[PDB]
Amino acid sequence: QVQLVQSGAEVKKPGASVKVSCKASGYYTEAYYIHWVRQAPGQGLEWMGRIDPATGNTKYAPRLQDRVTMTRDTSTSTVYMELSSLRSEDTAVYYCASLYSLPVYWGQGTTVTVSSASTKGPSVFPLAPCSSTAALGCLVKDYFPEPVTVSWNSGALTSGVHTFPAVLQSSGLYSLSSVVTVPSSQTYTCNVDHKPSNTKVDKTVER
Amino acid sequence: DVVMTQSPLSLPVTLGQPASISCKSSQSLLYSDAKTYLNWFQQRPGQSPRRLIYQISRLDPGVPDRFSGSGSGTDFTLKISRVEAEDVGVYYCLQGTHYPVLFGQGTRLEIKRTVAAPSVFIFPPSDEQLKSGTASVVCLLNNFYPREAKVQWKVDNALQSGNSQESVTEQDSKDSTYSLSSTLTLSKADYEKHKVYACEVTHQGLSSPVTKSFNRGEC
Amino acid sequence: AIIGLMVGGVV
Repeated sequence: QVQLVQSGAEVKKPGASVKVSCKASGYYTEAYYIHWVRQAPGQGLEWMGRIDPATGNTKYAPRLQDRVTMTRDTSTSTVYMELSSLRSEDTAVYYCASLYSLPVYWGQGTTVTVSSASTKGPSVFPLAPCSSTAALGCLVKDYFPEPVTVSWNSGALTSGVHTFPAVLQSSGLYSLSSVVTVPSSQTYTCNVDHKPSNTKVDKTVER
Repeated sequence: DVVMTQSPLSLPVTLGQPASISCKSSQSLLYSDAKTYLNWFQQRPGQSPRRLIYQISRLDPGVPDRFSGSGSGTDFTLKISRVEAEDVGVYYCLQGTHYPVLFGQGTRLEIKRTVAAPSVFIFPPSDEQLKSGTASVVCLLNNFYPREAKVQWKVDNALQSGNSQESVTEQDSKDSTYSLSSTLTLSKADYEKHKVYACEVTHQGLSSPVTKSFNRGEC
Repeated sequence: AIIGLMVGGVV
């Protein structure tokens, strides 16, 4: 039985390089080929290549061969994957996995964001109608990087809540909205947390 | 290169019905043993991918009996005998016989319900946002099915393009609906030059476009 | 040693 542990979230600039690690542990870590797979936003799963930790021998997806390297460190049973010449379509979740074994052992995923933006906590604005079933909400604007987590009334309000996926603006900053459906039939506060900038906002919205 | 063709790309299934997904390779995946390395993977929303099946028909551990696999050589099928809401997601074949290893393009599986027209809501910009140079105006399309919808932004009857962006939820497990959010971004100076802001919504469940608006200044 | 080490592929 094997367990794979990957390196954390990375933010890199276009043209640069990123190196993600995968620490293996268990009995005979050298007998499992480690693969890398990625999932870009919306996109399908793409296989990037494998490394044999025994010998260090590698095979790459041909679309990426020129740009990616896979390396090993036998003393530390770690494997590494380096993706060079980053463009924005490389922003994605990257997994290492022993795809050939029963069962497959997965890393937990590492998120890579390709962007020139610097870290910025969000501004939160109210979404209220101008004047049976009403709707109100929060606009969580201009933050970077992902993720932001949103809740209402410290978690006590969950019914009729929709928190949307973030969109990436022309500015390189993300934005999302969270809405709730209430009856006209008191008080609603959206709680927004953005750990990369250690920002927390509690916004009360009226009507 | 060996080429994997998964079919169909999108698979809406009535709750409780069976479903099948087809994978075809350009060549056989039989290797020099009597073994055929065709695998089937699933990824549900917000989760890591998992393997469902290895060697055509063999279930991984943790996989319920509802999933079964079949085929040989170049032609493969993944069957789900009875679809539940926990089966919503994307399903991929993976060929492990010939360099390079290769995932199919994925089949998105969703639950099918009767057509439900969105409820539309429009939100002017907050006076707080306005105090800072930008105006974001937001349109909400709530609790609708199927997923396709079209939002058209108008400002004093000029159709807007290139200045909005939108986003859609994952399917709700309860009612099997989607919601959508669209934001129109203007500069404050532009926002302040115009009176009527509208979003016009088109959907399968609406006889006619539904339009919500507000007048800046009466707000 | 390891059972079912290569059931998902050979490449």
